[PDB]
Amino acid sequence: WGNLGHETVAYIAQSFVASSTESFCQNILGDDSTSYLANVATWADTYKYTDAGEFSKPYHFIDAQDNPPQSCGVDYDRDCGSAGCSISAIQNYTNILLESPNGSEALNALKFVVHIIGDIHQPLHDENLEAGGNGIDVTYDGETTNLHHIWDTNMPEEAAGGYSLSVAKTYADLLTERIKTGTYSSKKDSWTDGIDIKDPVSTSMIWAADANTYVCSTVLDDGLAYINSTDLSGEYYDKSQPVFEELIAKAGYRLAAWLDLIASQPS
Ligand SMILES: Nc1ncnc2c1ncn2[C@H]1C[C@H](O)[C@@H](COP(O)(O)=S)O1
Ligand SMILES: *[C@@H]1O[C@H](CO)[C@@H](O)[C@H](O)[C@H]1NC(C)=O
Ligand SMILES: *[C@@H]1O[C@H](CO)[C@@H](O)[C@H](O)[C@H]1NC(C)=O
Ligand SMILES: [Zn+2]
Ligand SMILES: [Zn+2]
Ligand SMILES: [Zn+2]
Repeated sequence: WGNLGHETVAYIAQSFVASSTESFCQNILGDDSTSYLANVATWADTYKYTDAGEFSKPYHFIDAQDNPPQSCGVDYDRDCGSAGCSISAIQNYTNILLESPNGSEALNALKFVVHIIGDIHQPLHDENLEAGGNGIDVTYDGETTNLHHIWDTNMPEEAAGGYSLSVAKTYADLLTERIKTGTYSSKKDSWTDGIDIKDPVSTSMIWAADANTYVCSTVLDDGLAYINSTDLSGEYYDKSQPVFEELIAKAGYRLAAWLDLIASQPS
């Protein structure tokens, strides 16, 4: 996601974590504000364009070597790659927080976890094709951009009605209410199925596999001829909106569950 998506995911997680988890995170971050997770949710997307953080560029993705929209699937060993991926990063940074939450690596580990659980839910962060669709130029609202960019940024900002932190917060609140009482309120009971703090790879692969299915069902189900030739801010946006909204909701809810587990400090 772009910044709005990440911040929204983070605010959703803040609505579901336990008070002790809240303290656990605020103390690591040095941030006692009511935006403590949202404030650090975009940090990894800066870090990756620094000399020191450049190594972490691949940690945003797992490049599923599938064939959408006919066939989707993601596999850890096939797809992660030798430079690491979202899944291997979740394992590493989770384990740092399990082993040494008060150590000097914990701050960045937590910033990564908040960010990367977000990214695992963006279907095109879970797809190899044309660099996650970055290579697929498209028209959106009369302007040239690319398919990746509209999923990260244009469509979520359009749905949220902007891009400020306060807009992310409002959006998060809308989605959080959908989880508590609204359209996701039955489904969500099964959103943490399979979660296992002792098996971060399996846990995050469930999430990524779930998200990757939408590459076939929604992102590319119209086919590339349609995608390459049609302004995607019309019916394509309309079809995409319920999907990215549910995925952002899943990401926030799962992020909260995972933070609760981390803060519980299992031996
Ligand atoms: N799934 C992906 N696999 C590989 N590279 C990707 C993927 N998604 C996007 N990219 C590339 C496109 C850009 O060069 C770069 C940064 O894209 P972002 O910052 O919009 S996430 O990563
Ligand atoms: C995190 O990853 C690094 C680099 O691969 C590795 O050396 C280290 O053992 C890992 N740390 C944890 C806590 O798993
Ligand atoms: C759509 O455009 C991409 C390049 O962005 C190209 O790889 C693909 O073949 C095109 N497909 C069609 C059907 O036009
Ligand atoms: Zn992102
Ligand atoms: Zn992206
Ligand atoms: Zn990212």
